[PDB]
Order: sequence, then C-alpha cells, then structure tokens
Amino acid sequence: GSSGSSGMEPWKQCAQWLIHCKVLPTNHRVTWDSAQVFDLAQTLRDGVLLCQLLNNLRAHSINLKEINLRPQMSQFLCLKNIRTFLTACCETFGMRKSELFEAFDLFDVRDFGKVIETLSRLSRTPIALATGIRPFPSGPSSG
Repeated sequence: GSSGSSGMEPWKQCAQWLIHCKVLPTNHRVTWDSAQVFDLAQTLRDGVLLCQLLNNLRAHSINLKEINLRPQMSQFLCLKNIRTFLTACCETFGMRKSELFEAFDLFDVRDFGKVIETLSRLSRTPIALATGIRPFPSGPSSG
C-alpha cells in the first residue's frame, strides 16, 4: 500500500546513528534516497547486524559465535539470531521486555517502525551515550 507521504521518517535519521555506531558503512545502500524502511529493515531482517550494534557499544554483549553470522537466508536460523539480540538487550544492558519488538515483526518486516523505537531507548543507556554518538531526542514532544 505505497501511498504518498509528506515529512521525514524516523528510519531516515536512524540510518545515521547506525553508521556512527560502527554497524553500517558511510556509503551503505540505506543511505541512498531511493532506499526505504524496507532496505534498512532487510539488512537486519537476518539479525546478524543487530547483535553487532550492541557488541559495538558494550564489550562482551553478544557472542558472535552464538549467532549464525551466515544464516544463508534461513528462517530457523534468522528467527533465532534476532531473539539473541533481544535477550542481550536485557542481559547485557537490562532494558524493558515490553518495549522490545516482536521477532516476527522484524523477520516478516511487518512493523519495522517498532524496531526503530527499540533503539531510540537503548541510546539512553550509559553505554550508548558514553561513545558520544548523536543520541535520540529526549522528551514527550513528538518530532
């Protein structure tokens, strides 16, 4: 249902943070205007990068070995990986379990927006800010 929209999406600015977080290349394909939430939602759909993000901010956050770096487009493997990231978010960092996104939502790429928010909060952590990376906008105000 690709309908004409007006304004900046939360997935556009997100791309940046990722690059700075040492997870995506400065010349990645997600940085291209032609790109869309999907593109950025695909590179993670596997769940191989997500784990890295945390491993970048904090040390010993997620064991690369525990995750299938090479899922080879595997549903069973993929779904598993994603979960690993969701766990490390409460094991390594210790965030809420309700905020987290639904593994499926990401896999099937149903509601990506839900995943983007999950990161908006993490940034708050004393591990994400420490780096000094453009943190998320603090406040109830929408925008």
